[PDB]
Amino acid sequence: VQFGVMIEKMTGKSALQYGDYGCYCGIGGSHWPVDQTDWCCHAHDCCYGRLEKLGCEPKLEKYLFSVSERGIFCAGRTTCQRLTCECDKRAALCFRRNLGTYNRKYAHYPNKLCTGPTPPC
Ligand SMILES: Cc1c(C(=O)C(N)=O)c2c(OCC(=O)O)cccc2n1Cc1ccccc1C(F)(F)F
Ligand SMILES: [Ca+2]
Ligand SMILES: [Cl-]
Ligand SMILES: [Cl-]
Ligand SMILES: [Cl-]
Ligand SMILES: [Cl-]
Ligand SMILES: [Cl-]
Ligand code: NA
Repeated sequence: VQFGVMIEKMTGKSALQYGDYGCYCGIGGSHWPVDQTDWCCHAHDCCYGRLEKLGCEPKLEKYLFSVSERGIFCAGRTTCQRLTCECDKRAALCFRRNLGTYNRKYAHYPNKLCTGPTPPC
């Protein structure tokens, strides 16, 4: 809900249009990212991994945020909530920054088409 809301506010698209994009947007991921938007998702997965290693549960954490002219402001009772917001913010900004190359053909991309090596974090 929260990340999805952040995606919608920052990109003008439905959350669903990122949730299953390329080889990395959506649960898990493998092989080489298809484009810059997909790289945002690779980085976001790495970000969540770092949070998991710190003892957080970023897949489950609920946080608070606002969007003004100054940008995305993150908040939350716990440090783990705020960290999760920071990973999400970076991803949502990355999506916005790459709207110019977003390609509808990579939404709901068949995972069978993901080829090549898996880049490290
Ligand atoms: C873009 C994205 C994700 C990523 O950024 C990613 N790197 O995989 C993502 C996600 O990533 C965490 C993971 O890969 O384990 C899990 C579920 C939905 C996700 N979505 C889509 C999403 C996000 C919030 C609310 C709804 C949706 C959905 F799936 F409906 F589109
Ligand atoms: Ca992923
Ligand atoms: Cl690329
Ligand atoms: Cl990151
Ligand atoms: Cl707001
Ligand atoms: Cl910002
Ligand atoms: Cl397009
Ligand atoms: Na703390």
